[PDB]
Amino acid sequence: AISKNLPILKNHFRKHWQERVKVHFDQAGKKVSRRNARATRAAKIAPRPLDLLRPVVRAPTVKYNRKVRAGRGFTLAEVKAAGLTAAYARTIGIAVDHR
Amino acid sequence: AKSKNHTAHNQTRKAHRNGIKKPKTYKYPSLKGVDPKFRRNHKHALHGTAKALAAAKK
Amino acid sequence: GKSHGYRSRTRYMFQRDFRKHGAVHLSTYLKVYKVGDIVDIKANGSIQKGMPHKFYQGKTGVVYNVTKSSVGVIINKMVGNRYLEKRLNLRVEHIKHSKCRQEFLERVKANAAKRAEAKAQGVAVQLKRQPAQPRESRIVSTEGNVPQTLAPVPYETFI
Amino acid sequence: VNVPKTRKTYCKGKTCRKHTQHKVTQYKAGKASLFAQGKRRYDRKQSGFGGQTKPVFHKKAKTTKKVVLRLECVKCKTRAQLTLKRCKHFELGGEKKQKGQALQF
RNA sequence: GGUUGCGGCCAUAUCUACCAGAAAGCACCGUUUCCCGUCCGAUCAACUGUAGUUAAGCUGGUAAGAGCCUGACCGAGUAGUGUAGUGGGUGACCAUACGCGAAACUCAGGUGCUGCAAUCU
RNA sequence: GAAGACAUUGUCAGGUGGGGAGUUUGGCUGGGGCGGCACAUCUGUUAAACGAUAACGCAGAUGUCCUAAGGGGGGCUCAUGGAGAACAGAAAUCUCCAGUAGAACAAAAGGGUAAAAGCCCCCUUGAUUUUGAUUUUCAGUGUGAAUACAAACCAUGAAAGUGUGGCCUAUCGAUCCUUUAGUCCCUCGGAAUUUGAGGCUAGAGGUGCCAGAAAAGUUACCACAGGGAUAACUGGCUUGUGGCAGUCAAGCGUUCAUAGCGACAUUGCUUUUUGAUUCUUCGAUGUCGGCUCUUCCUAUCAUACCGAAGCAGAAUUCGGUAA
RNA sequence: UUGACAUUGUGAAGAGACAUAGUUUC
RNA sequence: GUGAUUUCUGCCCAGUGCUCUGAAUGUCAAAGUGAAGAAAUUCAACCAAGCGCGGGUAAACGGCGGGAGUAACUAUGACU
RNA sequence: GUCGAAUUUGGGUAUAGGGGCGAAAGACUAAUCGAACCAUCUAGUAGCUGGUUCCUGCCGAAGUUUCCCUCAGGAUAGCAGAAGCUCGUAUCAGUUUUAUGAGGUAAAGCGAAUGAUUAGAGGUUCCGGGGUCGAAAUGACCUUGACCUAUUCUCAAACUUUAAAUAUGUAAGAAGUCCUUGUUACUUAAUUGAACGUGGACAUUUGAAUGAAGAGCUUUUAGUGGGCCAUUUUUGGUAAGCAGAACUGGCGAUGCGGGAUGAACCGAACGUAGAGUUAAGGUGCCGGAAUACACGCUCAUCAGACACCACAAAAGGUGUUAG
RNA sequence: CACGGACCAAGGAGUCUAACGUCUAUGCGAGUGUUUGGGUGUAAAACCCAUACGCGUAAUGAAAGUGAACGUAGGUUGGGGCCUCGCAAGAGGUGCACAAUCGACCGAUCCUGAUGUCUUCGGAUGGAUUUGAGUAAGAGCAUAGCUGUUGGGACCCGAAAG
Ligand SMILES: C/C(=C\[C@H](C)C(=O)C[C@H](O)CC1CC(=O)NC(=O)C1)[C@@H]1OC(=O)/C=C/CC/C=C\C=C\[C@@H]1C
Ligand SMILES: [Mg+2]
Ligand SMILES: [Mg+2]
Ligand SMILES: [Mg+2]
Ligand SMILES: [Mg+2]
Ligand SMILES: [Mg+2]
Ligand SMILES: [Mg+2]
Ligand SMILES: [Mg+2]
Ligand SMILES: [Mg+2]
Ligand SMILES: [Mg+2]
Ligand SMILES: [Mg+2]
Ligand SMILES: [Mg+2]
Ligand SMILES: [Mg+2]
Ligand SMILES: [Mg+2]
Ligand SMILES: [Mg+2]
Ligand SMILES: [Mg+2]
Ligand SMILES: [Mg+2]
Ligand SMILES: [Mg+2]
Ligand SMILES: [Mg+2]
Ligand SMILES: [Mg+2]
Ligand SMILES: [Mg+2]
Ligand SMILES: [Mg+2]
Ligand SMILES: [Mg+2]
Ligand SMILES: [Mg+2]
Ligand SMILES: [Mg+2]
Ligand SMILES: [Mg+2]
Ligand SMILES: [Mg+2]
Ligand SMILES: [Mg+2]
Ligand SMILES: [Mg+2]
Ligand SMILES: [Mg+2]
Ligand SMILES: [Mg+2]
Ligand SMILES: [Mg+2]
Ligand SMILES: [Mg+2]
Ligand SMILES: [Mg+2]
Ligand SMILES: [Mg+2]
Ligand SMILES: [Mg+2]
Ligand SMILES: [Mg+2]
Ligand SMILES: [Mg+2]
Ligand SMILES: [Mg+2]
Ligand SMILES: [Mg+2]
Ligand SMILES: [Mg+2]
Ligand SMILES: [Mg+2]
Ligand SMILES: [Mg+2]
Ligand SMILES: [Mg+2]
Ligand SMILES: [Mg+2]
Ligand SMILES: [Mg+2]
Ligand SMILES: [Mg+2]
Ligand SMILES: [Mg+2]
Ligand SMILES: [Mg+2]
Ligand SMILES: [Mg+2]
Ligand SMILES: [Mg+2]
Ligand SMILES: [Mg+2]
Ligand SMILES: [Mg+2]
Ligand SMILES: [Mg+2]
Ligand SMILES: [Mg+2]
Ligand SMILES: [Mg+2]
Ligand SMILES: [Mg+2]
Ligand SMILES: [Mg+2]
Ligand SMILES: [Mg+2]
Ligand SMILES: [Mg+2]
Ligand SMILES: [Mg+2]
Ligand SMILES: [Mg+2]
Ligand SMILES: [Mg+2]
Ligand SMILES: [Mg+2]
Ligand SMILES: [Mg+2]
Ligand SMILES: [Mg+2]
Ligand SMILES: [Mg+2]
Ligand SMILES: [Mg+2]
Ligand SMILES: [Mg+2]
Ligand SMILES: [Mg+2]
Ligand SMILES: [Mg+2]
Ligand SMILES: [Mg+2]
Ligand SMILES: [Mg+2]
Ligand SMILES: [Mg+2]
Ligand SMILES: [Mg+2]
Ligand SMILES: [Mg+2]
Ligand SMILES: [Mg+2]
Ligand SMILES: [Mg+2]
Ligand SMILES: [Mg+2]
Ligand SMILES: [Mg+2]
Ligand SMILES: [Mg+2]
Ligand SMILES: [Mg+2]
Ligand SMILES: [Mg+2]
Ligand SMILES: [Mg+2]
Ligand SMILES: [Mg+2]
Ligand SMILES: [Mg+2]
Ligand SMILES: [Mg+2]
Ligand SMILES: [Mg+2]
Ligand SMILES: [Mg+2]
Ligand SMILES: [Mg+2]
Ligand SMILES: [Mg+2]
Ligand SMILES: [Mg+2]
Ligand SMILES: [Mg+2]
Ligand SMILES: [Mg+2]
Ligand SMILES: [Mg+2]
Ligand SMILES: [Mg+2]
Ligand SMILES: [Mg+2]
Ligand SMILES: [Mg+2]
Ligand SMILES: [Mg+2]
Ligand SMILES: [Mg+2]
Ligand SMILES: [Mg+2]
Ligand SMILES: [Mg+2]
Ligand SMILES: [Mg+2]
Ligand SMILES: [Mg+2]
Ligand SMILES: [Mg+2]
Ligand SMILES: [Mg+2]
Ligand SMILES: [Mg+2]
Ligand SMILES: [Mg+2]
Ligand SMILES: [Mg+2]
Ligand SMILES: [Mg+2]
Ligand SMILES: [Mg+2]
Ligand SMILES: [Mg+2]
Ligand SMILES: [Mg+2]
Ligand SMILES: [Mg+2]
Ligand SMILES: [Mg+2]
Ligand SMILES: [Mg+2]
Ligand SMILES: [Mg+2]
Ligand SMILES: [Mg+2]
Ligand SMILES: [Mg+2]
Ligand SMILES: [Mg+2]
Ligand SMILES: [Mg+2]
Ligand SMILES: [Mg+2]
Ligand SMILES: [Mg+2]
Ligand SMILES: [Mg+2]
Ligand SMILES: [Mg+2]
Ligand SMILES: [Mg+2]
Ligand SMILES: [Mg+2]
Ligand SMILES: [Mg+2]
Ligand SMILES: [Mg+2]
Ligand SMILES: [Mg+2]
Ligand SMILES: [Mg+2]
Ligand SMILES: [Mg+2]
Ligand SMILES: [Mg+2]
Repeated sequence: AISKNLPILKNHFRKHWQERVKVHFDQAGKKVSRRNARATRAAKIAPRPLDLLRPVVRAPTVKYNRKVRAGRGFTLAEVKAAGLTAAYARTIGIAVDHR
Repeated sequence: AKSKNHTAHNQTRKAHRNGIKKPKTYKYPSLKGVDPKFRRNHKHALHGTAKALAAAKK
Repeated sequence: GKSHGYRSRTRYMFQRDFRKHGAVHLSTYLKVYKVGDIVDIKANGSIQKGMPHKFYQGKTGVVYNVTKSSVGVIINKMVGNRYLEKRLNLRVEHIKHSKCRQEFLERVKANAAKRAEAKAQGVAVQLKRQPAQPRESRIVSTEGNVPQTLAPVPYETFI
Repeated sequence: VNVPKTRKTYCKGKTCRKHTQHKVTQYKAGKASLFAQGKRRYDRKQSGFGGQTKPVFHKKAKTTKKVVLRLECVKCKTRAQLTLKRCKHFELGGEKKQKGQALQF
């Protein structure tokens, strides 16, 4: 089982792998579904937008810290400085992150 | 269960199909394994005469 | 079982030549080798350092290196269906200048001459070698030499 | 074989870097610590159930060992190893061979 | 031409027995203070070149000499061998065809050639 | 009533544990097994005058031994023999002559070697340091062993030089892991110091089935995949052995080789002996003996007819035609 | 099977140490 | 285990086993003890059963010699 | 066989698979037992055995190398296909010639070394032993030994001075030859050398033959890795249709003509066909083709009749032939 | 005188997938790859797209680390093609790819150790029979096919067993 000048390969197919094959045949269906979900939520959600104001934030580690990127939520200090409390901020479509 | 042990039978037939290729020959062969002390000097000698030619093309 | 050491099978090869044992004569050391020279290879059994392996006995190669007590010789050896280049470190005792070349060098140096001798004169040279030609006609005389007639001779025993 | 207990030979420490007198002695293995990673990987491997987990050589053939000389430069302190052909009797103590003497009594 | 010092090829130079060798050289040879080495100044070391000698070394010549070297249609185109046949022969083997080709033997001839340098009736 | 912080039980630790579990239990091979090693090697031969080349071919050898038996230098000449000298003899120690090596050089054998490569003495550690190239085995991989240089440091010798172990051709070992030497060099990943650990370079600890598993038997209670690549049985080649028959004629036979026989030799034949082989058959061609029954061969035991005789007769022996 | 630890508490006498007051351990 | 009755059931405990009011300063685990160390850790002492030592045991498993010589022919060998 | 009990036997009930039950056979446990039956893990693994589905065209093998718990298997190299690619009188060669090496086989040799071996002859002993004379003798004489000298018959895979044939290394030019004189840290006493150069001079008879459906080069991949046969060389074996090597040629993989038949011998290698001519082998008839020509020999109451090949020997004949 | 096969129909054996080598075709090219996802739709199609990511554009060390021009990006020899002269044969010029050879450049290893210094940090410079899957005016990325490779029931059918 070793011959010729070929690279050494590492195909992990030594378990009953054919029992865990997920073929995404439902790629189109899901997309549609996901689209309908959004159309639906938009409608239920009256005039509100589908999403929350997310904060800017500088990304972690030497590799990405050059870039700036959406964060989770705003921080009690930020919210305070922009002249609001977080309980209210939360109801006015803004994301708030105590962490 | 014994079997043949050895024979050259048919081996020169095989070597002659593609042929016994003659050694192949180069002008300027490798200095592989030539006296290092020589080569060290030859290296500066050559450098020297190159200079003296590029010079003669000033 | 079998045996195949280095100097295996070499009893008579490296043996010394009848009434020629002992010191090698000094001319063997006064000879001089330059890269490019053509040498024949033959082992002096009394000189164990720097010996050719027996495969290279009788073989002729070209010098590629000159060293304190030796010359490096390149021999082309055929293995399988191909030649590979081989490099030999041989002491000067196991080598001599091949004359496989003199007939050439002597012939070149001569070929230049009769070419000059022609040109200068007014050509008509012809200086490639030629094979033995068949014999021309000839007339053999009988004078002093009438043909002797022989016949086959009878069976006889002596013993 | 008997070898001298001293040896003028090459010492390759930055400040010696020349032939110096060495004291000669014979290398002895050295105790094995637990906590070498090997012994550590081995002890874990061998715990629990499942018996011996690693081969154990039996098919021994050699009846000698190559002797090794520890060589210590009396100047620069530094040491060199030097390993000897297989022999069966080794000493470095004295008793030199002797000229042409009678066999005793 | 001789001779010596250094040599190349390493018996045509070696071996055995005789004899001849001028001149120079070389040699044998005298000595034991000194360096030096020995059981022993025999070797080895030094000193003299004086006191002595061609006896030996050395060189050359002799010999139906031993050896060695060279040559020949001397043996022999023999032995052996590459290639050929639906050749012979129970076989063992052997002839033939196209080629290559010995060794011993026999006889004849020979017995160092020569480089560098110094020296010599 | 007993018993009593001991028994018991829980968890680790040592012993014991074919009652039980799982597994293993070499190879080449004139079948296999016992043996031997042709399994890693060396010398000579086989080997067919380059190289290569096989068999459980032939004669041997290797798992060591050496601080000198390594290195350098000087001196010297060995085996043997002859002729000589008190005790002294075949052999003691002293001398001279001859001596091409007839000796010696760890070891097998072959090669090599004479102001040496042998013997005696003097000085020594080059058997050292660094890292490449090369030759054999070859895949032009590895390992062993070896060659010639480079860059050091030394040994020896007045010096040229020689010396990188043993005059040459054999004398040996991956990955993992341990251990040591090296520089004081890298890392221990939040930062440091120090222990510890881990890396890098080079060695040792060993695999001899020697390119390198960790390994006991039994099965006739047996099982599977195969094999006519392989034994036992018919048959085929062979015919040593077995059996049978000749040639020569020294002898035997009172005398007389051959009436009948026949030594030393030597030519054969046979295929109801036994071996040797391994072609066919292991997805079957059912052993030995006997019984029954046919047919065939002749190297004829009897029966017909003969030739010989050491055939008087009777009896017998040899031979021919004869199955 | 054998040891240690845990289940494990209370007295008394005797040994055992800070090194001939009793905390502690057999 | 042996295998009705009758009769008998010998010698051997060195080995393998089994077994014991034996001995003990040889070996020997975890815990606990001590020493060193900044600690990780290293070293030491003590130390259970067992092992080793000593005893028992065959209707336990089993075992139960070899070489020379020697009596008035030879042979044989009570005897050595 | 036993038949009044260790008897036979219904039903109920218990024991369940490394389990039971066993007056013990590895017995029996639902036709299943040296480990039941059912399902699943499971399409268990298989270096082993079997099979593997259309046509035509072109090319076309191996049974060898090395390593492997390797010997019915792999990996590696070789042999094969495919794709091409860079170039082209170019370079190429299972050949010869010429010149120059290497080699220790055949033969030869042994009055040459080593080792074997038959015979005498002449020598030599203060010295190997007997014996005559003796008081002995290092006395004399015989005697037989060894040794020596010159001779003599015979031998060697592991002997050899000599030494083939076949086979074998290299060379036969432009990458050549000559003149001038630059570079360096190497090397020389030395601008000496060494190596690499600049500039200059000579073209296809430019440096033998023959051939060349061109030459070079790269990648990748199949099958194979049981081989067997013949001439010659050749080992073991009495031998073998036996076992093992060498070089070539074949068979295997291949039909066709011949050898009646037959893997391998002889001839000859294959597209579909016509005419012609041949090979090897044949031409009385079978059967295409002279019962052709010519000189001899042979007569067998078991004639002989064509290589491989399907067998015959010593010996003997007053058969006949020629010498 | 080895095995299978009495006969006939029908079924009946190199597949698909993950990741790959070589070759080839195609797109784009120092880049390349729209399809996780978003947008959109005549709705699993076709059409469109932002940020990342992957491979490539740098190597070498065990590592800390350092990191590719002396020069027309070098010399020499061969080199198709082109250019110049010539009527032609030829001569010279230039010479990409490719080949051979000698150098230079980057990393590792070893040596050298300048100007300097929180006197032990710093490591310039010039070197060496050492060494790398490197540089030296980029060749890749993607899709697709035949052949080949490994894992998978793995061309199809087959154990004794566990
Ligand atoms: C054989 C041993 C050392 C060897 C030099 C060696 O390299 C062995 C090697 O490590 C085996 C490894 C290799 C590997 O890559 N993987 C493995 O799993 C096995 C050891 O032996 C002894 O030293 C003495 C041994 C005497 C007998 C007693 C014990 C032997 C132990 C040692 C197995
Ligand atoms: Mg997977
Ligand atoms: Mg699996
Ligand atoms: Mg799904
Ligand atoms: Mg959202
Ligand atoms: Mg076999
Ligand atoms: Mg066979
Ligand atoms: Mg084979
Ligand atoms: Mg041999
Ligand atoms: Mg040597
Ligand atoms: Mg744990
Ligand atoms: Mg130190
Ligand atoms: Mg005079
Ligand atoms: Mg004095
Ligand atoms: Mg004197
Ligand atoms: Mg003197
Ligand atoms: Mg005189
Ligand atoms: Mg003289
Ligand atoms: Mg003479
Ligand atoms: Mg012939
Ligand atoms: Mg013939
Ligand atoms: Mg309790
Ligand atoms: Mg319990
Ligand atoms: Mg048990
Ligand atoms: Mg068991
Ligand atoms: Mg076996
Ligand atoms: Mg076997
Ligand atoms: Mg056998
Ligand atoms: Mg055996
Ligand atoms: Mg074999
Ligand atoms: Mg083997
Ligand atoms: Mg060896
Ligand atoms: Mg040969
Ligand atoms: Mg070979
Ligand atoms: Mg020897
Ligand atoms: Mg000398
Ligand atoms: Mg050493
Ligand atoms: Mg390897
Ligand atoms: Mg090696
Ligand atoms: Mg020596
Ligand atoms: Mg070995
Ligand atoms: Mg250290
Ligand atoms: Mg730390
Ligand atoms: Mg870190
Ligand atoms: Mg950390
Ligand atoms: Mg530190
Ligand atoms: Mg530390
Ligand atoms: Mg093995
Ligand atoms: Mg092996
Ligand atoms: Mg085993
Ligand atoms: Mg078993
Ligand atoms: Mg068979
Ligand atoms: Mg027979
Ligand atoms: Mg017979
Ligand atoms: Mg017989
Ligand atoms: Mg019989
Ligand atoms: Mg007779
Ligand atoms: Mg008579
Ligand atoms: Mg008589
Ligand atoms: Mg058979
Ligand atoms: Mg069968
Ligand atoms: Mg059958
Ligand atoms: Mg049957
Ligand atoms: Mg039948
Ligand atoms: Mg008859
Ligand atoms: Mg009659
Ligand atoms: Mg009579
Ligand atoms: Mg009848
Ligand atoms: Mg009949
Ligand atoms: Mg207790
Ligand atoms: Mg009992
Ligand atoms: Mg009973
Ligand atoms: Mg009872
Ligand atoms: Mg009794
Ligand atoms: Mg008693
Ligand atoms: Mg007992
Ligand atoms: Mg303890
Ligand atoms: Mg017993
Ligand atoms: Mg059980
Ligand atoms: Mg079970
Ligand atoms: Mg159970
Ligand atoms: Mg039984
Ligand atoms: Mg059933
Ligand atoms: Mg299947
Ligand atoms: Mg199955
Ligand atoms: Mg197999
Ligand atoms: Mg073809
Ligand atoms: Mg192995
Ligand atoms: Mg094989
Ligand atoms: Mg098969
Ligand atoms: Mg030979
Ligand atoms: Mg011979
Ligand atoms: Mg001969
Ligand atoms: Mg002969
Ligand atoms: Mg001869
Ligand atoms: Mg002789
Ligand atoms: Mg004669
Ligand atoms: Mg030739
Ligand atoms: Mg040739
Ligand atoms: Mg032509
Ligand atoms: Mg052409
Ligand atoms: Mg291939
Ligand atoms: Mg292949
Ligand atoms: Mg293969
Ligand atoms: Mg096979
Ligand atoms: Mg043939
Ligand atoms: Mg076949
Ligand atoms: Mg054919
Ligand atoms: Mg007919
Ligand atoms: Mg007709
Ligand atoms: Mg014939
Ligand atoms: Mg026939
Ligand atoms: Mg007649
Ligand atoms: Mg048949
Ligand atoms: Mg079959
Ligand atoms: Mg059938
Ligand atoms: Mg069908
Ligand atoms: Mg649309
Ligand atoms: Mg849809
Ligand atoms: Mg976005
Ligand atoms: Mg990096
Ligand atoms: Mg740094
Ligand atoms: Mg140049
Ligand atoms: Mg041009
Ligand atoms: Mg140019
Ligand atoms: Mg560099
Ligand atoms: Mg490195
Ligand atoms: Mg890379
Ligand atoms: Mg890369
Ligand atoms: Mg497959
Ligand atoms: Mg099954
Ligand atoms: Mg089953
Ligand atoms: Mg199992």
